[PDB]
Parts: sequence; C-alpha cells; structure tokens
Amino acid sequence: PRSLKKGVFVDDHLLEKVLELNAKGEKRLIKTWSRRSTIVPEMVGHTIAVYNGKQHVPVYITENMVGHKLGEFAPTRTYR
Amino acid sequence: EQYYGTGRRKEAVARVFLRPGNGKVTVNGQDFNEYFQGLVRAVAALEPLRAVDALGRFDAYITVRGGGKSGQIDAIKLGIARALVQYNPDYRAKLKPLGFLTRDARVVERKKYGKHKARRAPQYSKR
Amino acid sequence: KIRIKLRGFDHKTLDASAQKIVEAARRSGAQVSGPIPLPTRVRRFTVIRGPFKHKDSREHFELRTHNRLVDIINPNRKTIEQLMTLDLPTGVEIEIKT
Amino acid sequence: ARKALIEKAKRTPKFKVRAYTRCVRCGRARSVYRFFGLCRICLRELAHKGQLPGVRKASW
Amino acid sequence: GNKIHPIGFRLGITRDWESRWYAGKKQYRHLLLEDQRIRGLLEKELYSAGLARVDIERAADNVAVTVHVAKPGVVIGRGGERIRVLREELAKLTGKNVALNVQEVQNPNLSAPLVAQRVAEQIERRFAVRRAIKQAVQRVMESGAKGAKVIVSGRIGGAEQARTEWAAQGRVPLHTLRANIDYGFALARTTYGVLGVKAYIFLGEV
Amino acid sequence: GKGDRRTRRGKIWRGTYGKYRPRK
Amino acid sequence: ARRRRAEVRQLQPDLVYGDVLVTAFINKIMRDGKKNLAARIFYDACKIIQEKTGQEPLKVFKQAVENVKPRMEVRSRRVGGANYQVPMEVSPRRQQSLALRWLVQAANQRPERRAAVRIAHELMDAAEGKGGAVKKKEDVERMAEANRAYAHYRW
RNA sequence: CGUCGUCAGCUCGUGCCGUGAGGUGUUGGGUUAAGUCCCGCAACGAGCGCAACCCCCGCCGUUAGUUGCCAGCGGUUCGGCCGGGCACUCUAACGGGACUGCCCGCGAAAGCGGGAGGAAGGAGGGGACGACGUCUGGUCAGCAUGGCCCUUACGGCCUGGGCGACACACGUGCUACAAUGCCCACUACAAAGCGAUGCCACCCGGCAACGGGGAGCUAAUCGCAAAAAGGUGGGCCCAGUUCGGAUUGGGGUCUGCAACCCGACCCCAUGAAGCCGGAAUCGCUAGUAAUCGCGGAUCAGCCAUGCCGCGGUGAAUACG
Ligand SMILES: [K+]
Ligand SMILES: [K+]
Ligand SMILES: [Mg+2]
Ligand SMILES: [Mg+2]
Ligand SMILES: [Mg+2]
Ligand SMILES: [Mg+2]
Ligand SMILES: [Mg+2]
Ligand SMILES: [Mg+2]
Ligand SMILES: [Mg+2]
Ligand SMILES: [Mg+2]
Ligand SMILES: [Mg+2]
Ligand SMILES: [Mg+2]
Ligand SMILES: [Mg+2]
Ligand SMILES: [Mg+2]
Ligand SMILES: [Mg+2]
Ligand SMILES: [Mg+2]
Ligand SMILES: [Mg+2]
Ligand SMILES: [Mg+2]
Ligand SMILES: [Mg+2]
Ligand SMILES: [Mg+2]
Ligand SMILES: [Mg+2]
Ligand SMILES: [Mg+2]
Ligand SMILES: [Mg+2]
Ligand SMILES: [Mg+2]
Ligand SMILES: [Mg+2]
Ligand SMILES: [Mg+2]
Ligand SMILES: [Mg+2]
Ligand SMILES: [Mg+2]
Ligand SMILES: [Mg+2]
Ligand SMILES: [Mg+2]
Ligand SMILES: [Mg+2]
Ligand SMILES: [Mg+2]
Ligand SMILES: [Mg+2]
Ligand SMILES: [Mg+2]
Ligand SMILES: [Mg+2]
Ligand SMILES: [Zn+2]
Repeated sequence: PRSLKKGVFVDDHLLEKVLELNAKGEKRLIKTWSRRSTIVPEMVGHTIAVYNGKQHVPVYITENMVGHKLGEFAPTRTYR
Repeated sequence: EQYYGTGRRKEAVARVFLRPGNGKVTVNGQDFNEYFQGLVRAVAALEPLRAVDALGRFDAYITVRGGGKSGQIDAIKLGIARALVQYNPDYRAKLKPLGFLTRDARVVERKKYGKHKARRAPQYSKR
Repeated sequence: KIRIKLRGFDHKTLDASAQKIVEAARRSGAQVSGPIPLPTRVRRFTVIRGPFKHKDSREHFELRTHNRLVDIINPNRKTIEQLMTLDLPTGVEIEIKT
Repeated sequence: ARKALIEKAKRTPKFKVRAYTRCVRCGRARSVYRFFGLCRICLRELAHKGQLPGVRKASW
Repeated sequence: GNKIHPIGFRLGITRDWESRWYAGKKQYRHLLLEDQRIRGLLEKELYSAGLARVDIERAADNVAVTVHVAKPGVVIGRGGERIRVLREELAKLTGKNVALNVQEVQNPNLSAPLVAQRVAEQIERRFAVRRAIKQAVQRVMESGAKGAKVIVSGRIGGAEQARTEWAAQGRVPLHTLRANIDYGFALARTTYGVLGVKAYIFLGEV
Repeated sequence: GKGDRRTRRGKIWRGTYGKYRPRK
Repeated sequence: ARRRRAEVRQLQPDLVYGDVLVTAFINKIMRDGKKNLAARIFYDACKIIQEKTGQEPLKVFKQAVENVKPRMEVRSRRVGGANYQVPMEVSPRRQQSLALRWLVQAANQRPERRAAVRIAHELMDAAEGKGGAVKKKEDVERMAEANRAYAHYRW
C-alpha cells in the first residue's frame, strides 16, 4: 500500500546530473546522499553510490527496480 | 387549569405541565411510549401519579432536554411529583414518604489525575 | 439600538463595567436590555508539577473568559455622552456594533 | 538549552517544517505551550507569581 | 518537597495579579513576553532602590507600569533625571508610549520580597546566617505583622553540608486562604555557591 | 470488533470514515 | 468494613411484580450496567416459564431460589500450622446472595443458545429440585457437615 | 517534585519535677474522620498541622434577556419559522439555606441512636490544600549555581544515518476469543471543549480516503458533530465460524522540501494466534466498579491504542 500522488519526486541533484550523463554516453559511479530520490527509467544501466550513513554503496540500477527509492538498496543497519 | 414542576436528574431537566384530562402524555411531541420505546424503566416516570390514585384524572405535556433517557425518566418523575403538590399541598403528606419529592444528587464523579478515571487506579507490578 | 460586547478575565471587572455603562445611558436612552451574561469559555492547562519525571502529580490552571451584552436600543443623543469617554475598568476589552 | 540551538528564532528555516517552538523563558523545546510560548515548567512558575493575567488555580 | 506557592495559592482572594490586561490567543503570548522583558531591565536596574513589585496594567498600546519601591528617590534621580532616562528606555524596548508611576512602601519591613533581599544580601557580605534571620524576623515582627518567618537554603557559611535555617514568630497559617501572607524569594550568589532566602509576613485576615 | 477497519465500529473507533461508514 | 457494619442497600421493587428479590436477580443477570437488556432477559424467561408451565412465573422463581439456598458451608481457617474447612451456619442475607448468584451462574452453563431460555429452564428446573444450581447448593452442604469434626472451631 | 502521608501528629513560652539527659503540658476516662470536642490533671496558654475561610455538584430566590416557548395567543414555506412575551429551561453574578437548631431516648459532658420538617441531616458528594521531619530520594539534560575539565575542539554548520536494530525477558495497555454476541439498516437521548488563512454547512466528482466549488461564523447566534451503548426491523445458528482482525500482495489518497530506513488514512485481495489463560498478581465500597462514546493539550502530519477531562447506562459485597 505505497503512495506519493502526482509528481514522482526526484532530487534534481543527480537527475539533471544523469539525464545529462546520457548525452555523452554513460559513466562510472555517481555518489549521492539523496536516497530520498525515486529511481526512474533513464537511470537504468547506471551505477549510483548511495550513502547509507557511513558509506556510499554501489547500486547497479536495473529495469526490475525502476519504481523503487534509492535508499531501498542501501541498507542502514548492520545485523548479526 | 395548569400545574408546573421541573425535576432534574443526573444533569437532565424536564418541563412538567399537568392538566385535567385522560392520561395522555406528550413528551417532546411524542407519546410517552413513543419516546420511551421499549425501556422497561419508563413506567417509573409516571409512578408519582399512581401514588395518589391520579393518572385517572390528569393529563401531562412534558418537555425534556439534557442528559440521557433514564436520567430524563427521573427528571419527569420529580417534575410530575412537584406539579402534583402544585395542584394540592395535601399530596405531600403521602407523596413525600415515597421520596418522590427528593432530587437525586449523585452525579458523575470527577476524573482525577494519576487515576484511570476518578477511582480506578493504574495497575502496578513487582512492588 | 447599539450592540456592545464585554469580554474579560475578571468577572467583577466586567460587572463594574457593564453597569458602568447601563446606569449612565439609563437616563438618556431606551431602558436598555439590561446586562446579559453570556456563557464563559474556560481554557485549561494541566502541568506535571515537578521538572523531571513524576508524571502523576500535575496541577490544574484555567483562564476563564467572561462575557456580557447590555444592548441599548434607541441610539439617542444624550446617551453617547453619559458614556462615550468615562471608562474605568482596565482588565476589560470592548467591541461595538449596532 | 544550548545558546547555539536557541537559533530556532531564526526565521530562515529553509523549509517551513523544520521551524519549531521553544520556551521563550528557558529555551525548553520539549513541552512548550502555544498560548504562552512557555514550557510547562516556566508556565507553572510565572502562574504562581501571578504574572500570567487571568490564569488561576483550577479546582472542581 | 511539598507545599504550594503562598501567593499563587491566594490569587483568588487575599492577593491580586501583577499584570492586569485582557488579550486573545493571538496577542497574549506577546504582551506577555514583553511584559516580562520589562521586569527584565527594571529588576536589573532599580535593584538598589529596592523594587518590591511591578504591576502592569494595559489598555491598548497603553502601559501602566507601576514600580513599587522603598526608596522612590533612586527611581526619580536628580530633579527627575532617571524617571526620564528609563521611562525612555522602556518606550525604546517597546514602542508603546509607556507611563511609569512610582510608589513608596509604607514600611519596607513588611515587604516580604525586600526582607528576603535584605537577608539575601547580608549572606553575600558574609554575615552569620542565623543572626540575620532572627534579626529579620524581628524587624518584621516589630513593625507590625501578626507573624513572620524566614528560611535560608544550604551551604551556610560555605559548609560542604547544605542545611536549612529556620526562625519565625506569631501566626503564619499557610493553609488558611484569607491569610494575606506576603511572600518573597531572594537568591544569593557566592564564592562557593547559591543559597536561597524565603520571606513570609502574615498580616490581617477576613 | 473495534479492530476491524472494514466495519462500522472499526471506523468509529479509528475515528475515520469511508465506504463502511460514510458521512451520512 | 473496619468501623461500621455497612447497612444493606435497599433495592427498588420490581417494575412488574413489585418485588425487590426480582430486581436483585435482574442485577445479577446484568453485566456492564445493561439493566435494560438484563430486565428483558428475565421477563422473556418469565413468559417462557408461563408457557411450558401452568404455574405463575413469580411463584416458580421464589421456589427455585428457596431450593438453591445453602444452610451450611465450610469456611477455611488457620490453626497451628494447618488450614481447616470449618462448617459454619449460613447467614440469611448470604443465602439469598449465594442462591441468586448460583442460579445465574448455573443458568449460563446450560446448552440452550438463548439467554432467557437458559434462565427460564434453570429457574423452573430448579423449583423441580434438579438443576446445577441446586447441585452446587448440595455440594456445599455436603462439604460442610462432612467436616463436622472441625465444628468445635465455632469461629 | 516524589515518598512515609491528608497519616493525625510535631513543637514552643512561662511555671512545676529531676544532679542530668529530660519530664510534665501532648498522659488518663468519654468521643471524633482528626492532638475533634468533653471531663479530669502541676500546669496555664500558644505555634506549625485538623478543621474553617476558596472552587465544583445538589434546592430556592433577585436581575438580566439575540440561547429557551403555542407556557398563552396571532400568523405556518408546521422550521420556535415570524410577530410577540419573559413565565419556564438555561446562561452567570450576587444571596438564601443546615445549626444536632426541633422532638424522643442515653449521657455528666462532648456527643451517640432514633423521629419530623426539609433538595439536602449531622464532615450532603467531589476538589484545592499535604505539619517538625525521613529517604546523602529525583533532577547539573527546563532553568539557576560553587568547583573541576575542552577551548581549529568536549564549541559551531550541514547532508545522511541512529534514537524505530533483534535469538530473548518483564512492566503498562489495546483488540479479542463471541449468541447477555457480531453485521446491515431505521430511529432516539449528552456534557464538556476547540475553531479567521481555522473549524468547515451545502453541492458536484470519486466505492472511499479525499479532490473542486462554496454559504457561514471575530462564534449561547456558524462549524467540528455522527453520540454509542440503546430502541425497532432484518440477517448469521454454534462453526474458529457473518467470531477475531494479526500478517502479507496490490492499487490510491493526504501532510510535507522529502514518507527506503521510518507517517497516518482509504479500497480489493489475504484472513494469523486466539475457545477465557500455570505459579502468581492488580483495581474498586457506590453514580463507585464495569461498560459506551465525545473533546482537548502537543501538533504540518503522525506511529495516541498514552495522558488530561466530559457525559450515557449502571452492579455486586462488607459477617467480621
Ligand atoms: K540528600
Ligand atoms: K498469529
Ligand atoms: Mg464514566
Ligand atoms: Mg501512567
Ligand atoms: Mg505523563
Ligand atoms: Mg545553557
Ligand atoms: Mg515540528
Ligand atoms: Mg515544541
Ligand atoms: Mg468482523
Ligand atoms: Mg484527615
Ligand atoms: Mg517547660
Ligand atoms: Mg531520676
Ligand atoms: Mg532544676
Ligand atoms: Mg519540655
Ligand atoms: Mg508528647
Ligand atoms: Mg512530653
Ligand atoms: Mg506521658
Ligand atoms: Mg488542634
Ligand atoms: Mg484521639
Ligand atoms: Mg491536660
Ligand atoms: Mg544520591
Ligand atoms: Mg534512587
Ligand atoms: Mg554545575
Ligand atoms: Mg525511544
Ligand atoms: Mg539480538
Ligand atoms: Mg497500549
Ligand atoms: Mg459520490
Ligand atoms: Mg517515514
Ligand atoms: Mg487454533
Ligand atoms: Mg466457539
Ligand atoms: Mg475508600
Ligand atoms: Mg480521543
Ligand atoms: Mg494532532
Ligand atoms: Mg508505527
Ligand atoms: Mg486519539
Ligand atoms: Zn519554560
């Protein structure tokens, strides 16, 4: 039962920093602190380093995860 | 012609207007039984009349506001009790002994702090 | 035919204010609607007595606001004079519409 | 109430949300009333002094 | 740690407020903060005069500040120089054309706040606490009063073991409402720490 | 019971409204 | 009750039979102060005993009660490192209490789905000398007596 | 501030007694809820506590009518709507009322039992109020404060994370295990409160949450607001079941810069444990307990089933 409304939120920090990295092909890594941002189509194929609070984690974003958030892939706590 | 009282119970007041007639009773524009739809208590309200063989010589128009049905039932009991003596002080002599003329003072006791509700105190363990 | 409102925190500051008006304009205007007592609106504050823990003590404080009406009909000429500028109560506030 | 933190007064919140109240008398953020801009402690104190007009000891 | 403020307890009767002004949920908090800010500069200034109370009446941009003191002269100044400077300092803080009456105390030995201040001072001047107390209780008892009582906190004479000195005469019924007991608290900064003075003065009843 | 959000009591208890308890 | 001896609450006569003992039984039936719901239950039962029986419900009632009152019971006590079931006579006030309580208790043990039926049957079933309410009453008396050896501990 | 504990009790002055610590008074007999009052007494009084003075509830009255009403009448779009009137109900200021005063019985008294008149009867019910002191109680993280300690960091700013981890254990609660019940209709009866960029009538759209439009109120006058338990009718028929709503999959709506960690809400699907709970243990003496719903503070929103209040229905029992 998830929901935002109308305006699939995305911090432009990386957006206009990825939609641009599309023009000159692709790239290698984009470390961000904005795990708030929603993953979107034009991200597929990229690799975003998401800060979990102590480190930036490598995340090869794929089609199957186009609707999820970035934090969802950078687990916060360390357990057993 | 007319005879008034009032009667109050658990914070519920009622206008009791007695008049010579059959036994018709209008409560907020409804038949006694129309208002007290199946509430075994009801009968009580008119008890003051039966006390003095009345009912079969009187009629009553009642207005009521505040509280709840059973509280209103009692307000009416006191109103009708007062109105009856308003029509004849000699009614006290035998109407009083049955209490009818007393206002029930007991009301919802205040909710104190530290308790769960006035008296119910919180549950404590390993004391 | 003036409608005046009298609110406050002291119930004697308003009685010595609604009558401060009526009696005056009671000899120059209509016989007035007398002072009408509008119900009060109470504001409660409940506080834990001590600074730390002890969430079972608490003390109760209320800020009750009293109200009045008066309401004199016949906005006469000799009325707005015995009144107008002869105020006294200081903890009162006044509204006027008619 | 670290002086540095009583910077709350700083309109500039960047985002209206982040703006929160604080006791105007002790800086206490944890239990401040709106109608007084005072926390439950400072409030109890001044009320006792009689410096809070109209405010009395409620009993019933 | 029991017993309520003897004043806050007596605001209904035998005791009026120190601020008489109506307000609504939109102003109250402000006219309050200010109303306080006033007592701020005031009490930090008029100290020497010996300010026992500061009533504040309001009407509408009108401020009826009434500084009560024992030495109404320290308020005024040379001819009338202070009650000019300050009276201007006030309207400077809050642009509200503020008045600023001044009253003398018919006996500063019946001003609980003062008695506290007095004793509280002697403490910083390193006096013998018990003496001060007994004395104060005397002054008050002498110049009228049906009862009186002073209380000092602890670390008396720089002692490591904080204590509490007593002293009192005549009636001082904190429980009876219609008592009319003035009360005053005086602090007491020191080379070794804080002490606390409390003054109680019982006068008349009904 | 009061814990069944798809019932009258459910809504009332949770002080909400919806299909199972619309505003009259 | 350390000071006085608590006077017994005097109840309001029945709305129908003008009986105080009825109000009691009703009260015991009642739970969560639903005196209306209570009253009805008893009454419907009265009409059920009125049908399946030719006798008047009020009288059937009285009887059952009378049959379920215990005249003896054992009250436990401490005596030199040991607890003893001391037979004790049973106070009239307490009898009526135990009787009315038991009926209702037993009644709600019955299998019949409808409340009033359960009260109905249990009540009439009681006046007949049978029923779980009466069995309790008997077990209690059997409990007492059966410890008459500890009767000298009068209490 | 908590606590012993609203438990009574803790003391002083002078006198008297004792070498002295100290004692007497405050012990004793009667009586109270009370060191409450009486009687006695080498003591006579007083202070802090009891009590009383303050608040709420219960009966009545006097000013005072933008909320009551055919009460009585004239109009009727039968809505107290309009005219009209303050009687009534209320609203809120001020007073009256109870004193063991009266009668009987018992006392020596204080008082005790009982009876009348009274709304109320012997502290009418609830609250505020908690003595000298005890716990080296609690709080240096509300604030204040002596002393120590850091002063490109033990100060300051951000972005992100954590305070929301989990094999597991306990406290306090919530919702239940059902027929004195659950569901859907229809219809009743409250009290306190809160609301001008805030309550939000009504209308339209949507299953709905909610969107769009929009009247009204500075609010006894408009809104929150439905009262729920009840009452009436109908369904379920004893089943883990039309009990119970945990968990999980979807699809949405709001607040907010932003709901992954970590929001509430709606709708569909899912439909867990649970059949009344071992040893042990908590509350409450009556409008109390038990049940039912309603408001508020904080607050954008909310993790409130928590607190703090409000009113409806309304028991059982106390030998001792
Ligand atoms: K200590
Ligand atoms: K489960
Ligand atoms: Mg209740
Ligand atoms: Mg608690
Ligand atoms: Mg708390
Ligand atoms: Mg600081
Ligand atoms: Mg905030
Ligand atoms: Mg805050
Ligand atoms: Mg269900
Ligand atoms: Mg006591
Ligand atoms: Mg002596
Ligand atoms: Mg000797
Ligand atoms: Mg000697
Ligand atoms: Mg002595
Ligand atoms: Mg002694
Ligand atoms: Mg002694
Ligand atoms: Mg002795
Ligand atoms: Mg005494
Ligand atoms: Mg005694
Ligand atoms: Mg003596
Ligand atoms: Mg310690
Ligand atoms: Mg400890
Ligand atoms: Mg320090
Ligand atoms: Mg935590
Ligand atoms: Mg673990
Ligand atoms: Mg809970
Ligand atoms: Mg629609
Ligand atoms: Mg979140
Ligand atoms: Mg199972
Ligand atoms: Mg079953
Ligand atoms: Mg008790
Ligand atoms: Mg709630
Ligand atoms: Mg909120
Ligand atoms: Mg949560
Ligand atoms: Mg809630
Ligand atoms: Zn504060």
